Amino acid sequence: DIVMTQSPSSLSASIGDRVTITCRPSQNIRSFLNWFQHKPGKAPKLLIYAASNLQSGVPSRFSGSGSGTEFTLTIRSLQPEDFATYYCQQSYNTPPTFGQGTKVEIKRTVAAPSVFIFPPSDEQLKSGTASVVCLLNNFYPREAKVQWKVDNALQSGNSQESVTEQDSKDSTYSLSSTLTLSKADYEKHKVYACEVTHQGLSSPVTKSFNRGE
Amino acid sequence: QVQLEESGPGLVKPSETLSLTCSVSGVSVTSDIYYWTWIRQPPGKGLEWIGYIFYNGDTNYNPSLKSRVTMSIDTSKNEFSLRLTSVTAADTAVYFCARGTEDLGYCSSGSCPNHWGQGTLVTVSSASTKGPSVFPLAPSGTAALGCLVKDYFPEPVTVSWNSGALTSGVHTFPAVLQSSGLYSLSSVVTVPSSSLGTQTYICNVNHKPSNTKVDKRVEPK
Repeated sequence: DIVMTQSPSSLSASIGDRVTITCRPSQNIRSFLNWFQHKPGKAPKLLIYAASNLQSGVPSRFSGSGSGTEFTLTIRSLQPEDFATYYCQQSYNTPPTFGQGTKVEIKRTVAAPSVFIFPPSDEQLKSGTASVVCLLNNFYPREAKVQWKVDNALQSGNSQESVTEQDSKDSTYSLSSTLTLSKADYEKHKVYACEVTHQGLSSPVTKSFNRGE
Repeated sequence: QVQLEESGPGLVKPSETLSLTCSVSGVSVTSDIYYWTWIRQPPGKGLEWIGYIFYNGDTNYNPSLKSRVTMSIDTSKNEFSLRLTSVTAADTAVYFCARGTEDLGYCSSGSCPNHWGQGTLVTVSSASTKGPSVFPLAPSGTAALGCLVKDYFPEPVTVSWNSGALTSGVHTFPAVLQSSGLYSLSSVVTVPSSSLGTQTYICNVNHKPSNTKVDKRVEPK
């Protein structure tokens, strides 16, 4: 019932940068404010309790300040492993409530993706469907354009993308694009191609195969 | 200093009751200095605190949920549990158990969960479980290969390589929901091209909701 307003919702910063996240409760909570870190698929971890007390085992670059109705989490020197979503949590009145979170991403140098294309397996074709997969490996930044072309005709509406979370050591992303076709449509064409445009590529990179070669 | 192992069904039908258990190791659930908490997070939504329970009997549940939730402690098993009635799609979420240490100088009672479990996803749906079909992403200095894990429900699947021996260079993509209502993902790994002739690569796909385990060899051609 106490509403926690966190800001910003998301930020990007370079390694070594000083990062600042604020939390404002809807009423005064004295010093009863905790800060959490949540890395993807890991247990959320308590970083700071009672506004300014560093939890045991947490690196000293994390620090909390403030009281009353304004609180700040500072990351004094951003490290690659600090990619995570951070939350404030008031412990003043029940029920405990959380801010909606701040997504922290790492800015780093441009890294072009390595590109791979995979044809559908013969085992899948017996099912009546053909999946064609394109892989973009270990790139930065996250933005990339991936176009499917079948006999050089541009595809639309029949593919889905998925992106990994930012890597905790090299801060890169990887991305899959999957083209789904009926077996009948797959056998009507020859050249299957994934064309990749990315800031690290001076011109687009195309990977292709010919069905049945 | 504490380990918290969560268990329970990952699929619950609408209007039925969701039950989860947290197995505690390293301290006793009868120790009066700790309290035990559940928290949840729907996909893409915020965290919602559910409640706390002390062994001495004192409890407090979020007013949003108090009329549907109970918690209990099983001393013989050193466990505690969550019971949530009459579930709907709003109850689809990752559920976290957590321990806190009572300390009124730095926290109101029962309000600072400081050791959390890693969470378990519960999906509320009338659909049955379905195990995945697994297809090779065959390799064409560095080569890429993988496994396509198609048409399963609900999440999650786990993917390992070479029974867990191969970890360097692996990317397992987040699942995507297909228009069919079933999930799909791929797991890839980059390896030396010089290895393709003599190293065997197998992806191991585990889908606990369907008690399904599938091994797929991934080779050239």
